[PDB]
Amino acid sequence: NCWRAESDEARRCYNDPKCSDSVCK
Repeated sequence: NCWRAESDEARRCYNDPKCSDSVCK
């Protein structure tokens, strides 16, 4: 469900519709 809290892409993708997921903080 939640992505990894160690991916720099999780921050960049956070501002994209193709990545509206929720990375586990």
